[PDB]
Amino acid sequence: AAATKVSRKMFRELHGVVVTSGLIDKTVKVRVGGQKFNKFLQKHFDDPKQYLVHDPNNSLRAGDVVAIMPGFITSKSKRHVVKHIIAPAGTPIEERPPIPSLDELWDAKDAAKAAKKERKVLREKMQAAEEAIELAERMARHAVREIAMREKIISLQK
Amino acid sequence: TYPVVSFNKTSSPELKEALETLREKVILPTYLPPELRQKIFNKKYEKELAHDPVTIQIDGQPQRFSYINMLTDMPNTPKNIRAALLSMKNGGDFANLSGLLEGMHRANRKLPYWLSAQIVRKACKAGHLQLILNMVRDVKRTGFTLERHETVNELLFWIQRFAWKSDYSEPETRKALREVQEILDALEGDERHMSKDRKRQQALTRFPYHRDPQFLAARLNLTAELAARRATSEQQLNSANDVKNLVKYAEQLVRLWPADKALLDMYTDEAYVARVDLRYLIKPQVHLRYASFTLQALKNAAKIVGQLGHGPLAAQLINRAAAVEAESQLAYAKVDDGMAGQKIYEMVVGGKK
Amino acid sequence: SAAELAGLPPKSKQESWRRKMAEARRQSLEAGLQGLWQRKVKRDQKQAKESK
Amino acid sequence: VLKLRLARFGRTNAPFYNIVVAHARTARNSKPLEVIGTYDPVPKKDTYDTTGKLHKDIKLDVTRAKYWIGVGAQPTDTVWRLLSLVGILDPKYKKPQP
Amino acid sequence: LPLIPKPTPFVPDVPTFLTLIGRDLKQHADKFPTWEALFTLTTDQLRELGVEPPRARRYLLRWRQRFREGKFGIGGDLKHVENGVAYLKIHEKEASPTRTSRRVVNVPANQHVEEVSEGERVKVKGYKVKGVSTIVGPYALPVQKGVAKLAVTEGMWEDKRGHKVDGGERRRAEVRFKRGVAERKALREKM
RNA sequence: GAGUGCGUGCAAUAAGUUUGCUUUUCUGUUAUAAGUAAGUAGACAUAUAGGUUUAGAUGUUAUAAUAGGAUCCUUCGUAUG
RNA sequence: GUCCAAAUACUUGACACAUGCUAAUCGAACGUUUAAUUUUGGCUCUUAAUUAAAAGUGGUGUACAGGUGAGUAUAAUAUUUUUUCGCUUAACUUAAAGUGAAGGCAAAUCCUUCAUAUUGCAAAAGGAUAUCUAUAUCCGCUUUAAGAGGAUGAGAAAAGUUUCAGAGAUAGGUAGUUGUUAAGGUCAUGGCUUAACAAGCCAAUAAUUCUCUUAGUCGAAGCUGAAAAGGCUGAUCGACCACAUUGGGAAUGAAAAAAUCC
Ligand SMILES: [K+]
Ligand SMILES: [Mg+2]
Ligand SMILES: [Mg+2]
Ligand SMILES: [Mg+2]
Ligand SMILES: [Mg+2]
Ligand SMILES: [Mg+2]
Ligand SMILES: [Mg+2]
Ligand SMILES: [Mg+2]
Ligand SMILES: [Mg+2]
Ligand SMILES: [Mg+2]
Ligand SMILES: [Mg+2]
Ligand SMILES: [Mg+2]
Ligand SMILES: [Mg+2]
Ligand SMILES: [Mg+2]
Repeated sequence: AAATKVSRKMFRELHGVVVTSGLIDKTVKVRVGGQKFNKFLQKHFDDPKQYLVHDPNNSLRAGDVVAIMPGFITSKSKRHVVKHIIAPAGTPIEERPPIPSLDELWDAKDAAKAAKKERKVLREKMQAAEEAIELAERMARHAVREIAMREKIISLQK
Repeated sequence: TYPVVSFNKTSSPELKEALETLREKVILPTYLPPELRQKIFNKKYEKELAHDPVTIQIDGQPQRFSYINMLTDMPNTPKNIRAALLSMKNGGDFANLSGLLEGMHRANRKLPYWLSAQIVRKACKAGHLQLILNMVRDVKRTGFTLERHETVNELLFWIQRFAWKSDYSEPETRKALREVQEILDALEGDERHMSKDRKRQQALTRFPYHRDPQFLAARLNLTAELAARRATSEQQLNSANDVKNLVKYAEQLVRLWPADKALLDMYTDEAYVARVDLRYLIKPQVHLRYASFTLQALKNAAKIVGQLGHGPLAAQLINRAAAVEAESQLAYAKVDDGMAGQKIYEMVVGGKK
Repeated sequence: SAAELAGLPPKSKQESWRRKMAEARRQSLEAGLQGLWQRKVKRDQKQAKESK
Repeated sequence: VLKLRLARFGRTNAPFYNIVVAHARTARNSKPLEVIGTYDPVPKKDTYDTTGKLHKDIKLDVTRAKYWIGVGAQPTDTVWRLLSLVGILDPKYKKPQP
Repeated sequence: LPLIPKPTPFVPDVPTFLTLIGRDLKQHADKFPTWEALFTLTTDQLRELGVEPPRARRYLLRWRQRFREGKFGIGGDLKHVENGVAYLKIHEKEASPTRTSRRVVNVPANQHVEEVSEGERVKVKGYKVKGVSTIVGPYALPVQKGVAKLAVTEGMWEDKRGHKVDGGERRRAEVRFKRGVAERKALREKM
């Protein structure tokens, strides 16, 4: 009810080639294919694009064919995630750390986000109790004077 | 709009001392704008004011305003008014109350609720009734509202006494009856005399001031003193006309005034408890003061109304008089010898003189 | 209005006018929404029918 | 403030109006949000009719005008008079009977 | 079709009507030979007589249609009028043993309020009692304590047309400045 | 040689303006102090009277802390050279 | 060169302008003054009012309408399609609750502040008209919950779209800039923000930056061709942008969207 769950929606799968790796942690540059239509010449032109794909366990080396998927937002300039390795490069797939399934990556977000809300509801309550105590403490010093001053008058009417 | 308050007539030197103190520290500063008025009462601007004190174009001559310690330099307004009030034994002296109460009204000084009744007593016993009615008429400036129930009972008392002093002469009685109606019309119509305190006193008495039997009885007194003289065509028309008002008012007072109920029982029993409203009546010295004219009115009123052939009213009015006279006689046996109440009642009802 | 759901008469001349105008806007919105809803349904059916 | 008003069109001495739903503080003939209908003030006469009667042609989308009236649209004095005849609103003015 | 309303005591004739509505319409008081000609003539007929500009003709037709509907101006519901002068008086009552209801009624100048019957005293609309013996209301000059009169004045019922102080909101600073310049020059010349 | 509604650097600069080891001041609570001014609460007494007296619970005044908004200086800054 | 109707009419010097006019309105917000009228008081002066005019304080509107094309060279936090959304104290519809107490100016529905409004922070304004032998209405004000509208948040995700004036030179640009871990923030996403590490990200054929010249942009809007993602224009019509002598600026307000203001 109070926890927001990720979309967990599947998108298209693209086949590309890892152009760079080992430069930044958990990130690789993959080159995918495309085709842009020119309306003036009535001709299709190859429009390849290079994105920053999210590599969770750093299991990709520059030169291997991989399958990526969009819609997995991880950073400002990253919106793709690795699905699996088509053809490895250098070493077999069995000699690299496994690629987590999208379920494992999505569950990490839900768990990580859910725990974040747990801290807010806790810090919020502490801030309210830490403030209500200081507010009720003023009533003590304010009510003791009134009761001490209001009882002085009542006692003088008996 | 109005001219600045000023005092230029003082017989005794003590009187001037009390007025000049308030005028230069409680009334004159009010004529300054809200900006400058906050500088006089500031310690941060004390050094500056000493060099270039504030000035105002009053009557051409530039006034002056230096630093004034709000806690020490400021005078006691109640005491100063009392001192100034007691030091008033001349016509020109009492003429300063119009300016004094005006400045106090500008300074938003909440004066004692009983102050209005005190000014009316001392000022009227010296022959300055007009100076009072002038303030009551000029309430938009002097702030002399008829808030207290006593102030209305104290003022109407003197109005009747001034006429009674000269054996109810027609020239003055005609003028005295105008002043009474001038008040009853002001309490109802004029809204300056309506305040929170008056709303509480009216709720306890269940009668508005303009319909209170204690006050209406004053209008019935002077009226009964007009038909008694005559009852020359121009003058004969007024006499015959006054006979209609008598039966009109006499028939209105009997309706409001319950049956066999004296002065201390007219209002609810919860009004005589609080001292801030309707408690002076308890003291016999004050009861006989306001129970003399109201009593003599019913007697003289029941008489005339009886000659015209009004049986019911004759028995009705005599019922109240008998109830007030009995209660009045009781208070006459407890008042201390020498008090004002014992003297007034002894001279009005007793007729010793 | 609470004064209308209790079956009370209008307070003054203006109260009656507001009661009538409010109803005119109440009935107009019902006939407008339902009327415009049938247009869409009748329009979507035609497209799907012809597109099929 | 949504208003149902008439946008005047036509030529000189030939007025033709356009019932529209536009914002109050906008040009009279600016492109509105919608066009509910049209209005011709000059009354016409049936072609093969010699009785002498006259009528006025008015195209109006009642279903669309009702919704806008139900959400707070304020029709002008003239459009209000037309909607009264249709029966959507009550007459704002009436001929004194006395 | 063109119904004509009966003349009321406050507006007996045409010269009185055209005077109340002001706007300098009392010029054409002679064009209308009778009271029945005012409410009968049409727009085109009033244009031939000389009722102009169009603002005056359209304004007169408005107060004309406003008179048929009994939508009189101020002091139109009066009944006891004498030579264009009415008299208001206060009628006191007893709504309760502690209250008093005062109503500004219209009765003859000589007769007294209480002497008049219930049906003869008429409460004029737009006039109330502020206090106990004061009559408040437009064009109510005081005659005595609790008595006021209504004199038929020009523009009594007119709808005042707006005016510009010194050229309105746009051309205001320009007007004042020039006027000031002329005054200073004259004072310098005088000295 | 003459001119220049252009770009730009430096100096200068009105309105306006970042910042605060700038200078004044107002407001807000918080904690105190006073009760001589204003008040607001009582306690006694007097009588053509309405006086004496204590009190801070709202509130007024003062100090301190603290938050915020206005002013002065500062920085930037048209014209101008 | 006879007549009538409709529609167009400074395309150039955004050159300078005599005169009259284009934004005012509410007295049922408010008192101030001057006139008579009627009341006081004291013997013309001096109170308290009523009435009518004449200048003002306030509220709303001048943020709409209308005019012009000087400047302006564009890919942008621009734009459609589907999924998911967020904000909105003025005005417009529907309803509920509350509309009390002081001070400042001559007075106020103007300023300042208080009490009350789930728990705690947080509001308001009064004016006017009837009835009877005080009560009940009317027009407003404050708050809250919705509809509508909106010029709204950088909304976001996926897949697309955008003929970017002409000529010349320029190979680096980017520093929260790119990513990781942790935390905060957000309906949500995003260095959006912060701390500590890593040296990355974009581009190489001009990304980026610069000078010159020219121009308001667009539409079957006008003209034209048989036709082309046709060509040209960018008057009248509609949408958008900019400006109001030139240059430099801020505040008010729900929102600058002014022929305002400095
Ligand atoms: K031009
Ligand atoms: Mg190919
Ligand atoms: Mg420099
Ligand atoms: Mg400098
Ligand atoms: Mg003291
Ligand atoms: Mg320095
Ligand atoms: Mg320069
Ligand atoms: Mg505009
Ligand atoms: Mg154009
Ligand atoms: Mg109130
Ligand atoms: Mg798709
Ligand atoms: Mg950034
Ligand atoms: Mg140009
Ligand atoms: Mg241009």
